[PDB]
Amino acid sequence: IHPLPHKIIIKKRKNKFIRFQSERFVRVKPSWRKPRGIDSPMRHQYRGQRPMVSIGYGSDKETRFMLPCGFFKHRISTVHELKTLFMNNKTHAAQIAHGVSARSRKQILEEAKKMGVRVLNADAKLRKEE
Amino acid sequence: AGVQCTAHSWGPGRAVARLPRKHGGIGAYANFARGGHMAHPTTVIRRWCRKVNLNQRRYAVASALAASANAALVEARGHRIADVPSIPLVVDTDNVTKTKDALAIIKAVGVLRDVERCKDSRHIRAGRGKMRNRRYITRKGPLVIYNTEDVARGFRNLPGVDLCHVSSIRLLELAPGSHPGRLILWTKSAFASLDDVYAAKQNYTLPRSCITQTDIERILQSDAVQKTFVPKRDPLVIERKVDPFSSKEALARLDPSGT
Amino acid sequence: MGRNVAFSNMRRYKCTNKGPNLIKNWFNQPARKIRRRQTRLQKAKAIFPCPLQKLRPSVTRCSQKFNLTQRIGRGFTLRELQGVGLSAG
Amino acid sequence: PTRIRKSRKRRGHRQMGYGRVGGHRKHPSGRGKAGGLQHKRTSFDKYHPGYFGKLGMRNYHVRRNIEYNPTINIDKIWSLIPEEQRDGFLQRKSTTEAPVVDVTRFGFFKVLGRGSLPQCPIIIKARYFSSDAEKKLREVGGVPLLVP
Amino acid sequence: GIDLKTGIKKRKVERKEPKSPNPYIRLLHNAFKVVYENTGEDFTKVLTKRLCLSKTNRPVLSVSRLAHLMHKREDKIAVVASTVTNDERLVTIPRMTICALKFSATARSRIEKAGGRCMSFDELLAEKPTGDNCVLLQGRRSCRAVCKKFGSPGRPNSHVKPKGEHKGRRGARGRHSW
Amino acid sequence: MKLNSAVTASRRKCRKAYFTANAETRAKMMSSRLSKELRAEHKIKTMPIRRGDIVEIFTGGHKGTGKVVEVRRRDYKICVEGINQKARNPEAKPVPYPIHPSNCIIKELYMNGSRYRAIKRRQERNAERLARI
RNA sequence: GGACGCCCUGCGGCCGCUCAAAAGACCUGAACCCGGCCGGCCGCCGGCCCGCCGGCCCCGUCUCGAAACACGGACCGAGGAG
RNA sequence: GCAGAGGCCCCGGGGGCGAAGGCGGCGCGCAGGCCCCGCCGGACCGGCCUCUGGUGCAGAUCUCGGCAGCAGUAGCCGCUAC
Repeated sequence: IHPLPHKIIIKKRKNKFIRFQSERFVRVKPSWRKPRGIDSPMRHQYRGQRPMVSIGYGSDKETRFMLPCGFFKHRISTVHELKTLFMNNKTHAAQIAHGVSARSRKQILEEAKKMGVRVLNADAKLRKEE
Repeated sequence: AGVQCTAHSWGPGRAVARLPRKHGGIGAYANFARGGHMAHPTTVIRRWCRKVNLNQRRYAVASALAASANAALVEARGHRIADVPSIPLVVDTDNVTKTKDALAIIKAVGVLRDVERCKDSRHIRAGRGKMRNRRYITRKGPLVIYNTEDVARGFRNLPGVDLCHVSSIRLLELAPGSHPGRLILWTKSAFASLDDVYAAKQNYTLPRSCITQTDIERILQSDAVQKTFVPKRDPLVIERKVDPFSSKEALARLDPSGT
Repeated sequence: MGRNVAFSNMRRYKCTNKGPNLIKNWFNQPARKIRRRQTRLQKAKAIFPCPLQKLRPSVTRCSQKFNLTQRIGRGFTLRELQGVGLSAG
Repeated sequence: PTRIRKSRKRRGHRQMGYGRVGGHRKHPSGRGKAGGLQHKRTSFDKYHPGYFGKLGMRNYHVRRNIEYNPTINIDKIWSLIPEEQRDGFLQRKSTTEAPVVDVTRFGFFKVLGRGSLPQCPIIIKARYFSSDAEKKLREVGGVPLLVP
Repeated sequence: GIDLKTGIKKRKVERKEPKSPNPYIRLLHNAFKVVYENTGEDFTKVLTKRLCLSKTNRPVLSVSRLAHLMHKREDKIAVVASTVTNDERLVTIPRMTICALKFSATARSRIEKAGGRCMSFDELLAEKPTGDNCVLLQGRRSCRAVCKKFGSPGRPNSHVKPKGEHKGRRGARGRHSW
Repeated sequence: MKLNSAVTASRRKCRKAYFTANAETRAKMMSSRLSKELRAEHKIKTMPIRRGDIVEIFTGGHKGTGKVVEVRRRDYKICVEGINQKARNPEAKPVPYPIHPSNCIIKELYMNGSRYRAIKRRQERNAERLARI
């Protein structure tokens, strides 16, 4: 339930890079699109404009993909699939998939408890006693 | 499709768009229009069949058969080979006309775990595949190549098992999924006639064998190659800038006398 | 776009959307072989001892390009027939 | 095929690689190889010399088989001899029993002399021969011969 | 911030790897590149790069070219990074050791019948990796028909030939025609 | 697999057959396993359901025994006697819960005279099959 | 395909009933838009407890050059072009 | 990222012990996007390799469907009259 010590995770931008003019219109969805217009204030990056997605914003390769608990995520759907986490994956942690039913989640969690593998969603679908 | 309507453009000056419109002004004959033709309609004149030269279509079968001889490739293709006594496996099997008897040979030769992994695999596929006569997907497993035997009647119903005559081996069966390594159960007659089939491939010489990756590591590790190896010159020590003036020791690396 | 391009000797498609139908698709190829085999098999059954093919002569392939090769020709001359003493009937 | 194509990577780019100032329009330069002597003269002269004009006597029906004359070379006569046969012929020399190669049978009509025959008498039977063929054939000791 | 365009002629791309799906070629390139890195010999550097070249760059050397090229040095092993094709025009082939990526069936038989050896790049790596008593030989790269038609036929100093039949007299009958 | 290419394995074509079948085909399609006592007696595994048949439903809701009183061919469902939907008020007509014929096993049959002949016709064809078809 | 009780002049309300569920004239039920309650004071970006300070013209488009008093675009969903 | 095909998913992938989808909220990714969680929903769904495309929208006086402000607005002023 405890990971390797690891180096402080630093995120260059907390916010999510909304597309330009996505607030003004519901039709423009907030998913980022490169600004590609002849007179686009966003592509000219004039003062006051939203920020632009670039590789400079990339996180440290060593701490990238790591979750706040200092663990990396492997999405498990079965007890055989707990063999990736079994092969000395002291760095990774297990997420059970959304499809997996509570019947199967109980079996997966017991195998994880024996292995010592940490399960991120260990309260999922645990509604009283079925 | 989309062109049985009679639509002509209303034109500029009616405050409408310029696309073809029918009698009431309903948009028509355009990819954007509802009921319009596709912009570039699919055609039956597409080339569906690609061309392969006999020599390469005979290299593919041979290389796939070579993968079958390789247990490591056969395990990677998803087959259960733990109990199979040898790979490649050759089993004497006089005509088997009964599925029960065929299964009894499969149980003895240790291919049964693979035949079961196919039976249990039967499921309903996701998508419109279900609607379009492709409802059930079963994992593919043993392949029974036969000659001078009626083993087909016996193994046909077994789930996941495909049967082919030596004379006409199929690459798609040999490499299901474009992955080499189908488990092949060879009947004594078929495996002992394999060299005859290739000999009767007329002017065909089997592709000459090449080296493997394991054999080139050994060859590289051989003393002759190692003797030629010369030790590389020692690398530069990059270090990092420091202010030499502040530290007596830092100046000493550059100015021993001054400090 | 240009540079050195050999020019095309292809002819422009005619009657593409209206006309006689100048496109022959060959999806009927696998099934034409089957139909033709069956017709031969049924004709063969109709005359079991008789061969499907009549004896036809050995004739020189026409032209100087194939002078020294022989091919099968439509039929025996009446002089060839008199060498074996057989009437045309 | 379609997935690994350039036009799939031009989505979101508007013009699709054809330019804002002049876009893809239908037939901007014309249809076909039209303009050869006018608007495209520079191309039809830079890369197509001889495109315009008439250059020779015209045969209304060329007879493709009277015209066909296949050729051999004094260098490839001995590759026509089967390999097992060729070695014995080479060592023996045998002016008495030298291998007659009827090139007509192998599909060739005229014997040219591109390279060099081995030094063994041969005898080559053909419809026609070059000058430096007969010179090379007769130096080796072989006799040029004509076959019906 | 930094003018780095005044005297720099720009990066030049080269084949640092073999684009071949063929496993054996990738396995040999890696094998000889490892030798070159450990032992910095020109023969292994030229071989490393020759393996990465494309099929058009690597032309066939015939058994009549190799015979002529190795006439003075029959002892030296003739290393070809393409295919040896037989020349039936050369009735008698001389005996030599040859190491090529491929050898045609006729060319494997002819050399073996002569008493020569058809070695392979793996046999070379095992026997003479650095290249002792070996010569790297190449086929004619301009032998390609496409190479012959590159240029501007119709220009006065082209000496090229037009792509296609043409069949007309303008520009073709002389420097003054047209 | 099926070697008679004349038959259809298309989901659409097969479903159309079920949904839009002639009555004579609908009746055979609506058939039920005979009890093991009747299987020994008549030597036939399944008979098409009639009106006067005592049947045991081994289904989930409405499992029970009853005599069929209505055969609804268009819905492909039969109504035994006894098995009915819960009634909102005691003073109301009982509504039979429609049960599939495949969900039930026959315990008694209406022998008639045609049913006796039909059991005989099938018995003869089954005997020929048992004699190595 | 809506038990029964209640209140209706009645329309119809209500309580609940049948059902696994109303799924109640119909599967799921989005966006636009709207009404009740319920906070808040108002767009984007950045800082901070978060309402103040600082930056911030309307995009697409041809165009030497568009916030343009150039053009198209009320809004939203689906379809829509190498 | 999408939709299909041929495979794989170590006792034979995940599913009424709840599929797809819808709605909110975390996490992860430079981002395209992905994952999970609660809720609604009520039968299907994929990850990976190889394969195929009628494969991704803000615009086109775009098509078709819905629908807003305007707006309880302009109007309901021929034929004498109740």
